[PDB]
Amino acid sequence: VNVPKTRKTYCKGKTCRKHTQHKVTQYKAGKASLFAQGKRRYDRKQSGFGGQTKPVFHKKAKTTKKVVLRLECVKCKTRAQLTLKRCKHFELGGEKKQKGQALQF
Amino acid sequence: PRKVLQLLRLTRINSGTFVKVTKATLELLKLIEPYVAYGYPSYSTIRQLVYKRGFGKINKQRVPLSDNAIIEANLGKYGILSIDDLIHEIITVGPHFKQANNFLWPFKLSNPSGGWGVPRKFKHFIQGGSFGNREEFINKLVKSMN
Amino acid sequence: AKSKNHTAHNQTRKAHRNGIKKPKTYKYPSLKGVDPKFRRNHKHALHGTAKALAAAKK
Amino acid sequence: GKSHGYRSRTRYMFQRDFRKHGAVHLSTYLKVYKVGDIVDIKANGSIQKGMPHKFYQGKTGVVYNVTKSSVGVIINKMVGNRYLEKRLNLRVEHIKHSKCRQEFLERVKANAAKRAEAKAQGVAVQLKRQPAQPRESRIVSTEGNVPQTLAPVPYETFI
Amino acid sequence: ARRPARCYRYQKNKPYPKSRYNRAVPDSKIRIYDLGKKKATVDEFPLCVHLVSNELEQLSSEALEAARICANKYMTTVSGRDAFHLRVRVHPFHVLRINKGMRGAWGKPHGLAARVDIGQIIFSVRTKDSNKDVVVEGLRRARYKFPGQQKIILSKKWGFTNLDRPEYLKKREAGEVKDDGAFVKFLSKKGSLENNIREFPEYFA
Amino acid sequence: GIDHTSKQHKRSGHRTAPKSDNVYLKLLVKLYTFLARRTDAPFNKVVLKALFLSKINRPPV
RNA sequence: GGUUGCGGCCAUAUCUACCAGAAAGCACCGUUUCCCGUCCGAUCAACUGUAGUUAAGCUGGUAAGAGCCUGACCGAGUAGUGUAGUGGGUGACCAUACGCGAAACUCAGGUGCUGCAAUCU
RNA sequence: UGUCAGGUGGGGAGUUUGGCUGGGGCGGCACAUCUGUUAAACGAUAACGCAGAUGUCCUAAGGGGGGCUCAUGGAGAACAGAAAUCUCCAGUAGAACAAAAGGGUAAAAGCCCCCUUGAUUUUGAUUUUCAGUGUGAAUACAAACCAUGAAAGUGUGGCCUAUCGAUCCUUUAGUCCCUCGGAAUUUGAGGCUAGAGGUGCCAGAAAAGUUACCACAGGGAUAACUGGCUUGUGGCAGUCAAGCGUUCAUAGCGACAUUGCUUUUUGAUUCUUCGAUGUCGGCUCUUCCUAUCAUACCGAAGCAGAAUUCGGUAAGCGUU
RNA sequence: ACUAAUCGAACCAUCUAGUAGCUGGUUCCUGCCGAAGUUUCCCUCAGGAUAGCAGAAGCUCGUAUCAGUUUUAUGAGGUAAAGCGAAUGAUUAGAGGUUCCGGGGUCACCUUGACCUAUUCUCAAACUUUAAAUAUGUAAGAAGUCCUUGUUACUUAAUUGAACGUGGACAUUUGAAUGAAGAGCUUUUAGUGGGCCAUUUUUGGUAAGCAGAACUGGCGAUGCGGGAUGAACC
Ligand SMILES: [Mg+2]
Ligand SMILES: [Mg+2]
Ligand SMILES: [Mg+2]
Ligand SMILES: [Mg+2]
Ligand SMILES: [Mg+2]
Ligand SMILES: [Mg+2]
Ligand SMILES: [Mg+2]
Ligand SMILES: [Mg+2]
Ligand SMILES: [Mg+2]
Ligand SMILES: [Mg+2]
Ligand SMILES: [Mg+2]
Ligand SMILES: [Mg+2]
Ligand SMILES: [Mg+2]
Ligand SMILES: [Mg+2]
Ligand SMILES: [Mg+2]
Ligand SMILES: [Mg+2]
Ligand SMILES: [Mg+2]
Ligand SMILES: [Mg+2]
Ligand SMILES: [Mg+2]
Ligand SMILES: [Mg+2]
Ligand SMILES: [Mg+2]
Ligand SMILES: [Mg+2]
Ligand SMILES: [Mg+2]
Ligand SMILES: [Mg+2]
Ligand SMILES: [Mg+2]
Ligand SMILES: [Mg+2]
Ligand SMILES: [Mg+2]
Ligand SMILES: [Mg+2]
Ligand SMILES: [Mg+2]
Ligand SMILES: [Mg+2]
Ligand SMILES: [Mg+2]
Ligand SMILES: [Mg+2]
Ligand SMILES: [Zn+2]
Repeated sequence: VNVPKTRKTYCKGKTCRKHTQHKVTQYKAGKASLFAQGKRRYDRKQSGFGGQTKPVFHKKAKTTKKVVLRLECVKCKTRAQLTLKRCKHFELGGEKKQKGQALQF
Repeated sequence: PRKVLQLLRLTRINSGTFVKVTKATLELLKLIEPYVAYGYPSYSTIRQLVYKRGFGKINKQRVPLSDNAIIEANLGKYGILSIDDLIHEIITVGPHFKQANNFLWPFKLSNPSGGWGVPRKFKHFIQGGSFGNREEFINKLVKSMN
Repeated sequence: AKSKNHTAHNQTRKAHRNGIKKPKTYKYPSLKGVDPKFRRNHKHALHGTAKALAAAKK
Repeated sequence: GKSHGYRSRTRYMFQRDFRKHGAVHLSTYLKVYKVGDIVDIKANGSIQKGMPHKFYQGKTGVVYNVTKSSVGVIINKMVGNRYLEKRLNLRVEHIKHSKCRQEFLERVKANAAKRAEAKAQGVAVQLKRQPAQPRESRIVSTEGNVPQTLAPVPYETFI
Repeated sequence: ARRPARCYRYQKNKPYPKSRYNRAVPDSKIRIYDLGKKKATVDEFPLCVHLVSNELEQLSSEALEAARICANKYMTTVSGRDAFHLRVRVHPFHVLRINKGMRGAWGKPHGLAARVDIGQIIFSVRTKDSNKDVVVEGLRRARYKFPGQQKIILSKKWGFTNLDRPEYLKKREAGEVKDDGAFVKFLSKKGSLENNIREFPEYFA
Repeated sequence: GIDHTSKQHKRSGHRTAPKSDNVYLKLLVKLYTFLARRTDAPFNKVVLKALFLSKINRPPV
């Protein structure tokens, strides 16, 4: 799917509270960042004898993930999250469709 | 049909009741036809029914009439003071037929003294059985069950 | 070991032994799902008429 | 396997009538609905928004809410051993006034007229409706109407 | 070889025609439905004899084909081929299934059968009055190839028309009747008069 | 056989007496039984029924 | 009553063929400077009601017209169907009793009605 | 040598090695869903019923407006034809609308052009599934901010009916708010609100085999045996008579069809038996049936005789 | 294989009364009431939770908001039937006209294929212009009807409406029939969650004392008279 890298949408930044121009980028998760309490709990429970103490997922079925867009307002630098449906291919602002093109070549 | 039989207060075999003939009651009769034998009662049939098996419904109790004051205490508001006043309201369907007929407990008849006159009851009276409208022959049937 | 899959047998006899009930209507039904703009004004309309009788009947 | 979608088994339910396709006429849009009106539900296949579920096709309810282009209707639905109140948001294309309410609203009007006429004189003017009565006795004459009819006909092949 | 016809005698299933949900049905063994003097005019053959079923059942296309040959061969051998027009009426449109555990038992197409009712005409023969016994015997010999009771019915209609013999004569006396290919066209009291003069010029006499 | 329209042999579902074995409450029920029967005042019939009630059915006033 | 504008129901209004139409209105028509749109003042826009024409549109009529609409003791109380029987029949199925009840078919009639405003020998 | 760290390690230990199912296994998914039909004209409704589809795709294929009208056919214009561009007439949709099927749509919901991001924010309410729980999907609003259009109006993704996902954990956005419990500051961490990372066995365990060495609790809820139902198939009969039989349908046969019988075949079912009815064959011995091989007496023949063939009464008596 | 009659991991004691959704058993009488084998979810299919069916405790009241029923009025449906000289898709047969790749045959053709026009035979679970029966929604009033005027920040060009009201009028024929066995309401908990049979409708199968659905009535849970005999039939 094709999504523009810019969008005019509602910014609830407490200074706009209206439709403003936004920049559009795709959300990536971020580093796991150990010293999270679950990771601290996981490391202690794994230590010593007993083996693998927690389940490990294998039965995966989806071949896609839902796309998350980060919508950063261009004047107050406030972000917003929007989730699209599952798609196998996602590009950002790439080569909009043309209808009057001649098939030539 | 079982619900309609309950609405006509015929909850056991050989029970009887009077029904005012309107359109709203004719499909009720048309809907319990395989289970009931009915027809048009004569004055002699009604008089012998009310005299011998006539019981009043007084405070949810089945009370034998046996006295005019019993009927007057309950139906005197509508003008019915006697057992023949009650009979008159039935044979000539009066303004207070609904109250007079409902005051009468459903008639508890016996089996016919000479039998049903048929080999098998559960065909129509036209088809040689017993159920259905047997219009003027109901007097012969009821008088042997009373 | 196969068994029965589905049947609505006896389900109407069961539903009728306790006599299927109508939803017991009331005067003054709940204003749930009524339009908020009407409901917001009806609050001010009922307040004013309550004051009108209060000012007169006292 | 099995399919139980929202509009399943509605192939003929939501069809338009023959030679009656196209745009909805303006009468449905000029009808005024108020809270308490009794309305019949019949979905229009041409209008896919505000469209009732296939259960409420042919059901009659009371208007509880009036909105911009839609109507809230109260329907009692039997679930298990009791009835449940249901609330639909339906565009006016899918509903119409049930004509049963209008004759009753004329009978109450005609009842008051008869009672007001009977107020001065002639009491007990039979306000209640009555069922069809058994026919009264009458005389039928044979002047120009002498009975003449044949018996049952014999069996012919006809082919 | 083939299953006996007693397995498919009765109309136990819904009508199951060849459609876009089978696409693998075999061919009916009866392909010719009009026999003898099928090009004859309505005036040639006034007498109509009907073989009429008296049962609600299914006649297979094989039984239809066998009886059609049995009736046609006798009528040609005894009275010549051009003395009769035999129109067999029922068409085998219903598809018979065969299953060949009970898991996945939905059957493959096995054959064709014609679903017939009580009083439905199976065979129609229009002839002259002189060979009434010939075609009656031809249909009587065709009964043995069918299951269930069939009756030989002498039609009171002029040939294959829907009109009684006196009714057809009364209309044919006037210009209300014109001969056509194998059937006839009748005069209507409706339509344009310009069409009603170019067709039936012999009328208006 | 009788086509029964309602459950047979059904108890009324109302207390005809207090479950309490207090002898003095039984004397109060005995007094107000007589009053409910020998007077037509609906007050006596209400009080007699209230004397039958359980503890949760008579909250403190 | 014709006509125009805005309509309601949406063929009794549609379709085909051929005829009529005073007055008014509608229309075709005449023009391209401006606003406007085109490859093309054909459409669309503007301008003058002037140079003209009822030819078309439109309206109405004509047709053993097609279609549509209405009704029918027309088919037919037929097909079907609810209820009943220790009814018939090997069966397939069928008949009867108490009720409800079609479609096709065949005939007969008809071919828009009407609301608001304006206008017309 | 001691401790920690990486590798190796069925030598050894512990555990696992779905479900539905005309027994189980294999196959499949009828396991979460959608369209039509079965489905018996409210709704609901089963089978490993029938015909198919879903885990996608789309910055337009979403939203608004304007202009236009499609499939096909006919008639015409240099190469150019059944046909490449232009023109007219007819055309109720026979086209098109992402993807299955159904429904819907003609100054549109289709085609082309112009503008655009309402595929946005904050909540409650409602419909379907339904326990009236969740999820998914959808409906009408309200309070904002916008898009479009002259305007009314429309728009809270796809014309409608499918296209999907808890707790724990991680992660992001928002508030820049709350806490780190002796008091502060700054890092760090933990909270609140709203999303994502995924469980397709789709209300969501982390999981390979084999046992012919086997065990236990049970199950006739369930197979392998006898018996019971049925008779497709197996076997044995019949009706018709196109033909064969040199000629002559029926001495003997007999096509195309069609009506049966039997339970010595094999299928199909799973009613009985799993606290067990001894599961093949043969030997031995008795009895029963007839659909008769022989024998007794007959009828028919394309019976000259002989020998044969067909048929009747007939199971008395034999059948190595 | 053998390892004290014990061997695919001996014997003895203890943990240990190990767990068991599985089998068996579960002890006095009488009285009253009295089921389910079905919904949804579950590593669920010999189990459980949930809703339903049932008992008990009652509570608030006292003939009603009512009803496995009809009538009247007004809706809805697309099955039985019907239809194919009506659409879609099949389908038999000739007629008439016609013109192009179609017929050797003018160099315009008795002995032609498509196509068009008017007819004709027969059909559809996944066809349809029509269209029942049975079944099904709603209404038949005091929470009603009518008149007058009060509130509002909603709404209107505007008290114009909307909703809720003040005050006034109407009564036992108060707005169909029949019935009502008291009516409404709550808490709590048992068992059950293997079903099977009959009529009618109906799927797969040649069929089945087969397998699977719909409505109802039954058996289970039930004796009695009858069908000699038999769970279901009368
Ligand atoms: Mg370690
Ligand atoms: Mg005697
Ligand atoms: Mg007897
Ligand atoms: Mg079960
Ligand atoms: Mg569906
Ligand atoms: Mg939408
Ligand atoms: Mg079948
Ligand atoms: Mg079928
Ligand atoms: Mg011009
Ligand atoms: Mg191991
Ligand atoms: Mg349905
Ligand atoms: Mg679109
Ligand atoms: Mg501290
Ligand atoms: Mg699972
Ligand atoms: Mg699950
Ligand atoms: Mg677990
Ligand atoms: Mg079984
Ligand atoms: Mg033994
Ligand atoms: Mg023999
Ligand atoms: Mg050991
Ligand atoms: Mg123990
Ligand atoms: Mg133990
Ligand atoms: Mg009892
Ligand atoms: Mg209970
Ligand atoms: Mg249907
Ligand atoms: Mg049909
Ligand atoms: Mg059909
Ligand atoms: Mg169990
Ligand atoms: Mg039991
Ligand atoms: Mg017997
Ligand atoms: Mg017995
Ligand atoms: Mg009976
Ligand atoms: Zn901002």
